Amino acid sequence: PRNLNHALNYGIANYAYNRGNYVETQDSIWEEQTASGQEGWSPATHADGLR
Amino acid sequence: TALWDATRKIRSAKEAALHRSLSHNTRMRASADLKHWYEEDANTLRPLAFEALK
Amino acid sequence: MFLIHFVHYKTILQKYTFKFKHIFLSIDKYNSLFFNISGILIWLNIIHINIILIKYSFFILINNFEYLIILIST
Amino acid sequence: LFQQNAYRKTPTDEHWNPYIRRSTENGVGHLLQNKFDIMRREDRLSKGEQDLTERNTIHYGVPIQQIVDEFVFRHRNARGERPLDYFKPFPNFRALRLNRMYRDVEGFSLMKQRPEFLEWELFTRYRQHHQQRRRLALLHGLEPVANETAQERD
Amino acid sequence: EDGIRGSEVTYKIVLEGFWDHHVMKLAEDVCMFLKDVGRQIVEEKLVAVRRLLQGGAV
Amino acid sequence: WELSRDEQLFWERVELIRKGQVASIGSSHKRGYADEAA
Amino acid sequence: AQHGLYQQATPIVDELHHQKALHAGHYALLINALACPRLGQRILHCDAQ
Amino acid sequence: PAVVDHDNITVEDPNRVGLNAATLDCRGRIYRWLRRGPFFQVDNYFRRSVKLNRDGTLPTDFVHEAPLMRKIIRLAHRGHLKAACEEYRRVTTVPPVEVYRALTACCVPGAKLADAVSIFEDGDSKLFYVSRDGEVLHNLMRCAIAARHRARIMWVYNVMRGRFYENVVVRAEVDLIWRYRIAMIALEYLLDHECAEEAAAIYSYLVEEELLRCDVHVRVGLHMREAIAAGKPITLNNDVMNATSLVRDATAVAPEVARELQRRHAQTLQNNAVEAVGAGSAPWSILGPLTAIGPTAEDTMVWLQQHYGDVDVMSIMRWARFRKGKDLMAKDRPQYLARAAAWIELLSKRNREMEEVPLTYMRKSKPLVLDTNSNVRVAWQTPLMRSGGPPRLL
Amino acid sequence: CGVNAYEFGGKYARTYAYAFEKAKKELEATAASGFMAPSLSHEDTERLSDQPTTSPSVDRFASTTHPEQRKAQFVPRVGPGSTPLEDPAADQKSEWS
Amino acid sequence: SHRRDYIRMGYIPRYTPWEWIAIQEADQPLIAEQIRQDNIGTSYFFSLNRYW
Amino acid sequence: YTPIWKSDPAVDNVAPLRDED
Amino acid sequence: QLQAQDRIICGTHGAGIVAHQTAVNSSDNPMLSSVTTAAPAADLSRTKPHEGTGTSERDPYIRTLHNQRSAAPESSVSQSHTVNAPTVDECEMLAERWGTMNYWHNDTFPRLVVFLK
Amino acid sequence: TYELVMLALSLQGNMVEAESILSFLRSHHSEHITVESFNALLLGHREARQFDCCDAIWQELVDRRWPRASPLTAELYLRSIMDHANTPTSEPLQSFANINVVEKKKVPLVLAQMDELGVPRTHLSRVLMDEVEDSLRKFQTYRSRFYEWGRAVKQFDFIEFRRRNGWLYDLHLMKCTTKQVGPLRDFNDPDAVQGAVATAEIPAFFNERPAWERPPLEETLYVTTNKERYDDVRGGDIYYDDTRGLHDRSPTWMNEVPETRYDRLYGVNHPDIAKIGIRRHLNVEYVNRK
Amino acid sequence: MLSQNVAKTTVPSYYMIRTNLPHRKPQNQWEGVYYYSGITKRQRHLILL
Amino acid sequence: HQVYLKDMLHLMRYPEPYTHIIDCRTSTQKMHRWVPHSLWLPRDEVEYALQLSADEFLDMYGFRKPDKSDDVILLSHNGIYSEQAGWEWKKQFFQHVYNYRGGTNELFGESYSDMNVSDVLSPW
Amino acid sequence: VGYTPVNPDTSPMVAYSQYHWHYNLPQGMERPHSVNRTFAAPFQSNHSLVNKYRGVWIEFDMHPAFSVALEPQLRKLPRGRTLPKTPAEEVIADYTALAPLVDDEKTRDLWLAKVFQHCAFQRCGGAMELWERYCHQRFTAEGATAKPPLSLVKSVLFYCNKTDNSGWRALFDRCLKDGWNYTPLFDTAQWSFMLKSIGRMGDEDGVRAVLEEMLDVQADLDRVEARSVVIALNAVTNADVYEFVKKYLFNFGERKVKFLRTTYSDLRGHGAGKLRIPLKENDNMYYHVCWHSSIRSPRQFSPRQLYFDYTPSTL
Amino acid sequence: THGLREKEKHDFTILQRTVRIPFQGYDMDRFLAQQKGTPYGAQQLPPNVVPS
Ligand SMILES: O=c1ccn([C@@H]2O[C@H](COP(=O)(O)OP(=O)(O)OP(=O)(O)O)[C@@H](O)[C@H]2O)c(=O)[nH]1
Repeated sequence: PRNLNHALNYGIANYAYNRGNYVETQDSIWEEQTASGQEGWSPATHADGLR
Repeated sequence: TALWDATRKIRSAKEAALHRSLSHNTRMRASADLKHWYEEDANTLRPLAFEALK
Repeated sequence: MFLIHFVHYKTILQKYTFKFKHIFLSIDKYNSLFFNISGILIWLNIIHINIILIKYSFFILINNFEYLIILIST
Repeated sequence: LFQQNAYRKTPTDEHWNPYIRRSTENGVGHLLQNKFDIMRREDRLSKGEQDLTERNTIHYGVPIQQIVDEFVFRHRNARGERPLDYFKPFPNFRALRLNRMYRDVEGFSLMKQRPEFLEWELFTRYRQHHQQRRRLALLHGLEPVANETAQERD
Repeated sequence: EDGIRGSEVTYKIVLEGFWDHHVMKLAEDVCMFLKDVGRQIVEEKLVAVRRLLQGGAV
Repeated sequence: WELSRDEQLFWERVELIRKGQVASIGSSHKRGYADEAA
Repeated sequence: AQHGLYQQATPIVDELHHQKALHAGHYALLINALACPRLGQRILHCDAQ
Repeated sequence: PAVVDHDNITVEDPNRVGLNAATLDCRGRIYRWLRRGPFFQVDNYFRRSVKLNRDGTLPTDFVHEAPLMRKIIRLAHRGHLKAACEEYRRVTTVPPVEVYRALTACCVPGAKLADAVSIFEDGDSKLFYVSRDGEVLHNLMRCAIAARHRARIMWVYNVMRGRFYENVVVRAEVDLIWRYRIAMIALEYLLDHECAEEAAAIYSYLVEEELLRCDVHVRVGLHMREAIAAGKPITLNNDVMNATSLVRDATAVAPEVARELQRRHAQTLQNNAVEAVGAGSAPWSILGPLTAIGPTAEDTMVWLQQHYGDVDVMSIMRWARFRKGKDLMAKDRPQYLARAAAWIELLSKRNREMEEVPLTYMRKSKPLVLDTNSNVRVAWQTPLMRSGGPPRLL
Repeated sequence: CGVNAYEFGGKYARTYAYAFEKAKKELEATAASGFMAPSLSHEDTERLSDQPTTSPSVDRFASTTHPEQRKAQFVPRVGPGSTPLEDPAADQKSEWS
Repeated sequence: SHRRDYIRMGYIPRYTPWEWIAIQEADQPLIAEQIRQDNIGTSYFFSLNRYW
Repeated sequence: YTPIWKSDPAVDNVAPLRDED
Repeated sequence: QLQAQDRIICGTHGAGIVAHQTAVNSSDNPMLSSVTTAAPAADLSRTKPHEGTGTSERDPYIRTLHNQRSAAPESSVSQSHTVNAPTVDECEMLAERWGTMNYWHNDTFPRLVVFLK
Repeated sequence: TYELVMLALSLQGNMVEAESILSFLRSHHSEHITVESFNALLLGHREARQFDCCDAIWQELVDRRWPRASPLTAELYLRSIMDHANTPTSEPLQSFANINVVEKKKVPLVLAQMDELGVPRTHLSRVLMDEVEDSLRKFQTYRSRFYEWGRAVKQFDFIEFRRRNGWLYDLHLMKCTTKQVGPLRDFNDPDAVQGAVATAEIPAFFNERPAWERPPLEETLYVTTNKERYDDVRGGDIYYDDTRGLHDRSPTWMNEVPETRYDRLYGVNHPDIAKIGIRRHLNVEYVNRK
Repeated sequence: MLSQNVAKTTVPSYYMIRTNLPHRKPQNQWEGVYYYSGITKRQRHLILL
Repeated sequence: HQVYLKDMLHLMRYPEPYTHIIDCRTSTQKMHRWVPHSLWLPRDEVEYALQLSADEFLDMYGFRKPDKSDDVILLSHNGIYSEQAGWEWKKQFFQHVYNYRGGTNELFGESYSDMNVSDVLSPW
Repeated sequence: VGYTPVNPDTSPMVAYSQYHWHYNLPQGMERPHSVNRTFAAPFQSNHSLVNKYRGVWIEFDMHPAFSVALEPQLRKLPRGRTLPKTPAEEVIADYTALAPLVDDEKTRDLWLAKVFQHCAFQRCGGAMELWERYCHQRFTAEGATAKPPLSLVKSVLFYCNKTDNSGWRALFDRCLKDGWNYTPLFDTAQWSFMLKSIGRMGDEDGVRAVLEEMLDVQADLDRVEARSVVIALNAVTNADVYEFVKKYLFNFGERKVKFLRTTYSDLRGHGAGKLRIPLKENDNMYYHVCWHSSIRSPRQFSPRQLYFDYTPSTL
Repeated sequence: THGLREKEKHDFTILQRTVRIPFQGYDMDRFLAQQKGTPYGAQQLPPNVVPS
């Protein structure tokens, strides 16, 4: 069932990752946004903050 | 099951007739009524089964 | 002959609404920008100056049609 | 009533005009013509999706930029919603916008809803730690791969 | 050539006013217009290309 | 059949409306309209 | 079947299948004919505009 | 109305057609002259002369220009394309159809297509569509063939069909027989170079215009012509059409063509079944959609009919008979056979369907129950791939 | 026995019968036209003699010639985009799918 | 069109609105010869010699 | 300038119909 | 990358900044003195696609969301220069595949070692 | 098999799944893809009324020039364009004109491509070719016509045509704007005298008195004519609005009209019209409903 | 007759001579060229028939 | 909106239940025939008639007052009084109001006139 | 200020005034204008169309068998837009000789129609014999059932007009609704030629019948060629037909009617040469067509002409 | 017709001038849920009503 991890945040939405872990959450978001083409390797611009 | 299949063919034939009629009839299309499509269905159209005998 | 007396049902339902704008809703008018006039100069035969408000004028109009007129900070 | 139907013979009277004909205002009923399409509508509606017939009128809504503009105009620059950095010399383009929450606050439950004293600073430092973790990731070649299964990710 | 220095097609639109600021502000207008339309077209072409990259006959 | 009946009804009503006119007005004459001078 | 008289084609097909006069492609031939594409032509031009 | 004589121009100017600067009433005339459009002089000169006669005849035949047109034709027949084009320049009046015929015919052997096309387009819809002619279009097509240009073949075909304006209003529409001839060499080219698309298009046109039997009609036509010069009655029957050498011979070959269709199909089936596995033989080839042909003439015609019968097979077997004037049926039998086979193959949709390659079966999927990638999905496995496993639905 | 309450009784019977025949005849032409019905407006027809008195084609407007007298209501309504409603021009009427 | 202040209260768009660009551009025709398609070749002999 | 053309003759349009009936 | 982009920007009608729960009721404040208490919304009524009766957020006075198909902009991440993990399907066909030298020798997931193994 | 499944999905309007199948094909089976999958997708997107996708797929099919587009393909794409061109927008975008007509102006580009591709333009349905020919005569013109299309004779002839059809409203030469829109006062000052810096002719629907301030339906209940004073106006406006009510009548009306059988009811709030009426004599039974 | 047929000129006077008021409208830059795209009643009828 | 002689004969033979043909002829002295299925509201009374309630109207004219949806065809000698009456019926807002010009004169071949008005203007 | 007025585009003292847009304001377009989209004009040129066939198209449908078989005979008859100069005697001889050999009805009649058309262009009078010899028996005589092929009828009619022939009236009559119903399929040029012939011959009644049918069948009235309308109308001297022609004249358009007048005034005028047979004098119909034209055009104000004799009165 | 609906819309627009954008929480999921009383220990009792 989709709700297998529900206990970890009880009554709040289901998460497949440890939501109590700041790093793991931030990492999970990173991977999500990488999967969807929002993040990743792109040709650089002069405005992108090269430093 | 066989009987049910046959009967379902009959009903579909009736409804089919209705549909061809509605899609080609422009005066009835003029009044814009979704209800034309539902007001007569297999239950309603003829031949009626409970009238078979007579 | 008459066999019966009955009560006259009718379906008066308006359920559709078609309102079409009359033409004159889209006709043009003349609209204008409007600023406070700080001063005016008229000249035709003889020049005349009126000063309503003295400030540094940020905009100036000149209009030649009958009389020469100059609307200051207009 | 006269305005509505004056010499009107049928509701479809003005439908010689394509732009009037596919108006969805009165309902969708004049745009369903064959059975096939009706059934399709039934199906799609039951699944909780949009009706395809509804798309006969194109409605672009109001674009988000226009909305935000009307908001900040109605509030006369809406200073309640601006970061305090908007009020300091030469704000960069990120200080120029409204106050929406981003995704960066998502895993930190220490600060609950009102963060107590020093909590927000702590959070700020956690956030930094992650940005540096990303930097190291990019450096050494371990970053998310859009393809990756669970063992690979592990 | 790569980056800024190369292309299939170049268009130059030469705008002309009677007053300098007129032509300056026109150039901002037209410029932002072509930015949007350009992004739309080139994005379309880009999806076509990504599909052709994914596979196709000869 | 109906046309016959309805014709006669029509004249009955015309008859009465006219008699009511003559009665209430007092004479069989009427004014014209302001535009019947021309 | 191609003109949309399936009703009349049914008994014929039955009787063929009973005599084992049909082989591989023949069935595909019949089943394809059930799509009425001489009727399809007529509908396409007149009704469906 | 003003009219200029080019023979009689004098200083006096009796007709008073010149634009006099200072006379009474001049001013509005001067103003009119200064407002005139970029081609005004030229256009007026051209439209006040050079216009279609009240009979529907072309302006084309004029006594003073005739030897010039003759000279152009003559030059083009000896193959001097440039000299001819250089004389075409000096023509004041619309040139007769014969000029356009000659000029394009000259463009064919050197493959000049651009030139054939600009010639045609020059004579058409500028000059009243003198250029639209069975023969001129035919040459255009022969160039497009010679230049191996597919798109232009389709373009000439399209021009040849024409549209309402040139067919109904102008009334210049290519003759029936010519339409047939043009479409036919276009079709030869396409079927021979395996273009299924455009081939199918032209063929569908031939089906719609009832031109499938046309070549036969033409042959029958010739014999009829002789029979009328002799004084005997002519008639058009199914018997007269089946008495033709063409239909006889195609009917003769038909069983051999069928047997080639069958052999070819079998070998294709076999290959596809092998490539399936990447190479023994797969189960694919074991039973195919083609039925084996009974041993008889009528059995052959019946077989052809039921497997390949969306095309008209007989007329294709006729069309494929001649290649570059060489009769294939009576000289190279196997070349002819393979040709007729390949064409019937390309022109049927039914054949296209039964010749397809077996493809792998695509797994449906659901999204992960514990979400990680949106890109990673749980695949469905057909009972063939997982034996055992609890019983599942579809 | 209660016919005369209904629209098929009495003076209106004759109308019903009329409508009946027209329907029949009309079905015929639809079957001839490929089951795509003729125009309601009878724009489809060879002769003016053929279009019935009952058709919407028949022009009832205060004036034939004068455009300002060709409205339905008191002023001239416009369609969306300030397009003319009252008497449509040939190309404004589009019959599309 | 929803902006009631358009010229009256001093609001003048700095960028011409999308809807207007669409109308303007939809009023005039497009010239056919602007589309630039050459798949045949250049005509060396006949083109420059065409009817007067 | 009116009348442009001679008016239609006095013919009675109702009578023939009701007579047929 | 706002938090709950879909729910707020794409899902909600105001883009989150219009307050849909507000009564059009008359206020005693000086600025709001023009505001007149509104009649209740009409019961079975067919609206125009850009308006609503103004009852809830799900039914605003002004419908902000378009009724067409919505599509996130095409990612500007390079698909041709990005090398993903090798799939089963790709590794079965590895002997027919044409890669870049960077594809064969790639730092993460090199395909040459797979062609060999 | 796959193209039939795509055609099914697409008749249903299920674009995500149709496109998925094509993706899988592209990836594993690419050399086998016929045109009919592109046809399927075109038909589908047109059904779901997504015209930008209908476009994307055509442009792609022009880039890969193989498989060869068929007259059916060109037909589906063109149809999708006409469909697009005839849809309305909502009321917010409908004030000036119907925008979506611009789509028809794609057509002479598509036609040009069909010639580059070898799709004969005369396999298009009679129907579609009527719509297309129309679309053409809206936006296409040649370099020939273009040199002559601005002549004054033709401009004024177009005006004359509009005049015989009684639509002069939009034409430039032929309309005289009259009404001016006054400035908005400020409570920051009555004193400041405003003056007009600029002037523009813009449609009246931008600023018009809010519907709750003005009388109810004006077009129907009031006959309004804007006209010019004949007398010399020293100062003030030279135009005024003559507005009368639709139902207006002379205060003397009852004398201006022939006498009626109603007249002896004069100045009576609740007459018994049952008594002066004819029904009570005509009917034998006569039930009075009151 | 037609109520949009309306005086574009003032009553002739010396005010046309003694004043810099312009005698015609200035051209409107954004009004397209009028051109002919459209069909007759007759033509539409011909197509339908 | 007009209704022509054709429509009139058609409606004589094939009446519609809710189409009303209303005779506007004013003087009883001039009206000797009956337009089939017609009813009599003389022009002079109209302004009053149309402001009666359904009941009152029934009592005064002896027939049912047409609803505002129904077709109302007006009738007179020349088509003048029918026009003026039409304006009355239109001002109360009746949706379908047709005048049949040339009406009773065309039907019965009578030459009568509602008002005496002549085309000639008296010299100014 | 001056006798030469300022031109409002080039003068900055107009352009930048308070009644127009100053150069320091933001210069964007004010409002959009959709003119051509809202109400569009149909294209009618002042000049007639340059490519149009301008004749009566006889519609040659032959089976591509007899088309090849009969080629050496047909090569002498008109093909599309081509009019060979072969003498008509020869062509008729060829038909009489060879046609009984051909067995097709449809072919024999297409061929005949070509012969008729060919003889119409040379105005040879002995071609009606062909109608009485072959066609009359199965088409025009004693209520024969058979219905002639359209092209044949068009051809014969065209021949009766080109050679002015009383015969046309018998054929035309068979084409109305109760007969063959061919009349709605006629070209505009067909009507043009018919009217012109009938006019020369001078039948008011022919003219009336034809104008009635043309109107009912929805011919293109405005594009019927003006010369032929004028020659037809000119033929009308009878009181009743005259009445008809006034009432009818209201069916033409503004423009058409103006050039009816121009053409009329030319044909009895300067351009009296243009006709093969001179017009006949109708002063009445001339005056009327002029009068009609004047009625239907917009009216101009020439006050010194109208009020020339006006005197005020104190009565 | 009296245009009171249009008025109502306009007045809604006026009322917007005052309002803030609401605080949706730092963790928005958690916040929404807790508003609905779903998470653990987040249950509120309904307000006690005085019996009639
Ligand atoms: O409108 C026009 C203009 C000119 N013409 C020309 O006038 C010349 C003599 O003018 P006619 O009009 O008298 O000759 P026609 O009847 O014999 O000519 P057709 O129309 O039957 O051919 C004709 O030979 C023709 O060339 C017209 O016939 N109609």
